[PDB]
Amino acid sequence: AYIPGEGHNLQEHSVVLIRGGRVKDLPGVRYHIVRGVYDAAGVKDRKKSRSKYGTKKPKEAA
Amino acid sequence: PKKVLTGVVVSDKMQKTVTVLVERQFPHPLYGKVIKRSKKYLAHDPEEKYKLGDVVEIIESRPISKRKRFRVLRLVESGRMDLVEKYLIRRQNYQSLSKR
Amino acid sequence: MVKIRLARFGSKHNPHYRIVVTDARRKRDGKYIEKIGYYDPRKTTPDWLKVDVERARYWLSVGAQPTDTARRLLRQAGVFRQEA
Amino acid sequence: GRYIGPVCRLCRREGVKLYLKGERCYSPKCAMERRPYPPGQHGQKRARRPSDYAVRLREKQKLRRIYGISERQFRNLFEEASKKKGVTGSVFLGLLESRLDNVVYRLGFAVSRRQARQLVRHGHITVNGRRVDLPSYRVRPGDEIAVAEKSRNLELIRQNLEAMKGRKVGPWLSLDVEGMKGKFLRLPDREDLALPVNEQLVIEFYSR
Amino acid sequence: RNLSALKRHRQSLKRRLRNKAKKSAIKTLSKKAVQLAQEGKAEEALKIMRKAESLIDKAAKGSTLHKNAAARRKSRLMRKVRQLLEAAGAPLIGGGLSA
RNA sequence: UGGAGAGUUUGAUCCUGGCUCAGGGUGAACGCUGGCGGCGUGCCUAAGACAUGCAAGUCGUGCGGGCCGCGGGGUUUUACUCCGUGGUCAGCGGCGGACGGGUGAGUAACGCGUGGGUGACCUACCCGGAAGAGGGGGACAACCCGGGGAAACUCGGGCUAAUCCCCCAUGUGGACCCGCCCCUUGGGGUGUGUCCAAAGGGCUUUGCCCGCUUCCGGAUGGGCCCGCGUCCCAUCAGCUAGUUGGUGGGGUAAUGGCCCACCAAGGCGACGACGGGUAGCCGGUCUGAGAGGAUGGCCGGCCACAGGGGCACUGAGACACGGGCCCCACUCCUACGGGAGGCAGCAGUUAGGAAUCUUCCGCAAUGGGCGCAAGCCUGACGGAGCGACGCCGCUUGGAGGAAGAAGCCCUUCGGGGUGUAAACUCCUGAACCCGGGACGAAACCCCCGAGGAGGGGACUGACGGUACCGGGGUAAUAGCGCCGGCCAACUCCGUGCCAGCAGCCGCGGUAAUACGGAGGGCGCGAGCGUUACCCGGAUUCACUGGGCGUAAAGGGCGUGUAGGCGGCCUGGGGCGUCCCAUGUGAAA
Repeated sequence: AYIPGEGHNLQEHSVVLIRGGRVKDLPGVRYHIVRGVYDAAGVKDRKKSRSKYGTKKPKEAA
Repeated sequence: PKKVLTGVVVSDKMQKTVTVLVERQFPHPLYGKVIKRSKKYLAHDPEEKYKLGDVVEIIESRPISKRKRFRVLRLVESGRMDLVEKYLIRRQNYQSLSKR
Repeated sequence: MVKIRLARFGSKHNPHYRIVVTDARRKRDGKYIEKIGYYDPRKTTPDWLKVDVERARYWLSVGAQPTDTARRLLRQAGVFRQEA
Repeated sequence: GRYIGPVCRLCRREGVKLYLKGERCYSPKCAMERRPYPPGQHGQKRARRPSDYAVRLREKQKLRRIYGISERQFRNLFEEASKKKGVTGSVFLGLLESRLDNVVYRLGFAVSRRQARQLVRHGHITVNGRRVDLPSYRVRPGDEIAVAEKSRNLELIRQNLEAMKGRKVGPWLSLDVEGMKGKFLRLPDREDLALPVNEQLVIEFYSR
Repeated sequence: RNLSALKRHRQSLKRRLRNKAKKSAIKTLSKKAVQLAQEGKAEEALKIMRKAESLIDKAAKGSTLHKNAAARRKSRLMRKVRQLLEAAGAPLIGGGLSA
């Protein structure tokens, strides 16, 4: 199980709710990760990948 | 309704009952071509009147015994040696095969 | 035994009681031995009423007991008639 | 989400003026004539060859721009049109144009789209005794488009009714501004609504 | 917890009693019958036919035995008895049997 | 009335051909955003386990008391009892529990869908016809005396009533025996011999209301059986001894090895047996132009089960979820002697999982049951709630308004672009304030016509002051992916094969339109993205619709079984073809 990408945490539990998809490496890659599941709420700051990369809909002060 | 069908007499052997090889036929539900289908049924006879071959017209009846469904009615023909010979060849070829 | 009963249909708040002949077993929506009419208790459209006295008389004569709103149905649609 | 806001921004999107935004978007520019280039940043930066499928879908877009509707209900409308036996294309066009609010628009009570809806979906309109809102109510060959009774002695009411006295609206619409009525007469057509629309390409995007 | 479904099975126990009693009574009645007929008797055997047949009416009457089954047992009974009387004899007084 | 392909093998071509997505879809799920309403849908896994409240009763027009009632008779009066007699627990009794509820566990199966035989059946509360309602004697509750036990409730005992129960009957008649006539699977009559019937209750009582008796046809569902269809493996080939048959019994509502007795050797098979794996079936449901392929939840019929079983009992019917008996398994009450239990019913609890709700309300509609009804229950149903979980309708404004403001991105400093977008004026008035306001409801019931036709009285609304009407009335939520080619939409720093994106070629190694950030723009919008699972594309298991000389592929080549399809002419038969009439195929 891979990850959704940037922002590395997840000490040992996090619950990589498997999602599913291979890439041209790590023989299989199948069954990805979500973030925000029971841990790992995306990567700090985001704009579009906020459909899996946590960081809700971050609004400023203006 | 009380359907009826044909059949070539197979085997007296049993007491007071004979087996009969019936005929049926039908097309294919996607492939066309009509195909043949034989069928053995319980042809009933209180007085052994139908011998080796005797084609008859057979009948639905009250369950008189064990798988002994059906009966008969009237006779059709005799001298049915060759057809039922190829049947005996069906059993023959049945013993022409084994997986040991 | 066989009876002569009503059966609600439609959707939410738009019922309409279908006149079917059914033995006391077959539950409401369940099934019908035969439908022979319709009574709409709320009134909406000139569809809100119809009975067939022919089959009604059939079931009645050979043995079938109607209900009470059905007693209304006979009270009005005069299926309880006999003329003379 | 039915879009809204800067509308005749999409007038110059296709560069083909789409009245839609009332008197300003009618007389000296449909936010168009002034700068009639497809907006953004590029615009005046040379385009491409729009792949035939794409611009077929673009006359489809164009179609729904000419209504001011969401693509969902509009989609379902297309299904309903293409299905029931008829000349699917013309059927589709005139059908979409049979939508209540637009009736009340081309009729004259409205100047365009958003206003049409606003005051139609307002309940400020009455058909055959009953006052109704829903714009997406596609009327039938034989109805009466009247307008409410406290919607007689009112303002912009008198505006749209002012500018209309002495104009000609579609044949299948009967205009009686002596008694605030509008007969939804015959079925219109492709030649009743002759306008920047090619129903063909539209249909075949839809008819994938 | 509590419900008059105990009512149901109380009465049901009673019905069990009914059944078994009348039933076995009928069984042994029929049996003294087949004995007497087997040896070859007549008079009192066909008297057993009498009382037993009446009994099988009370059977085709209440919810112990019943119609088709009652006439099944009765038929088998009175038929059976005819077979063994004639087997080395001839009955003189009928009853459940004609002539 | 119905059909689109795209990238992908090379230095370039064209085929062979798997991959991939563009697409439709769900009982869903997750991430981001979250306004209204109608209508839906809501443990797909543990057929693990369950706290507490409710799930099926009614009947005093079936019959005798306790005890709450009243006139109060008896008692000179008392004690009080008892004559009359509402209420309430029970009893005996009558009827329902076998309808309503549910899940896939079982089930390769006349179980299911389907087309029928029944001369192999059955059927009560219901309709029609018939002959009838004499008489006897008993029994145990309730009650009263006493033992056991914490509780369970068990135990000896003496009484009372009945529509409880049996006994001789009476015979429109049915049953059997054989006799005889029609039939031709146990279908129909007759004769001789025996068989049995009954319940009374209510009152306005001399009539009616609710009901007993024995039989014949029907109205209703079920039984058994039959024809046909109902998956994956051949690395499951032989199988089987109640097994194929018969005579005589038992069995049952009915034939039947279902069983027993006894005897004869058959029955299934390469047309797929036997064996094992998976799944309850369908009307229909999604999808493709169709062919089909897959699918079976709410709904409609059919099945199976009541934590597993085995089993009778009872009844018209069951092997009976809220009936019972024994092993099992697990939980709990206990004074450790004894004993109790079944949410796959309605709510929820815990486990499990990626995820599957409220222990709300009315019998007012309608339906079951019991009662003559009035009526009593009904977690059926009829209604509220929560979740964009599916569908459909929907507001967040209109209109005016700069050669074009601040702010912000590029820039060749010319300008550009954002955006008529807002600001700036007018109008229209979501929700919010008031007052009003239902449909769902007229039969049952009371009354004259006779109780028939009908005619008048009148009751009854949970939802809910909700639906909505009329008045007052504020400019009033907007997010989601993408922006290389598929596939429509690009400039600018970032970073330097590092972080990263990825369905397919893959993209970044100082100058990336693919990653992050931004200006803008594409699609959608109360939704959008993301994975899960089903058909098409896939003419890429092809019947329409291919193949096979080098691409995957002729058995090495002969042989015959069975099998598949068979020259020319004439006539006889009508299974396939065919056509008409027709029956069914319900509804949804």
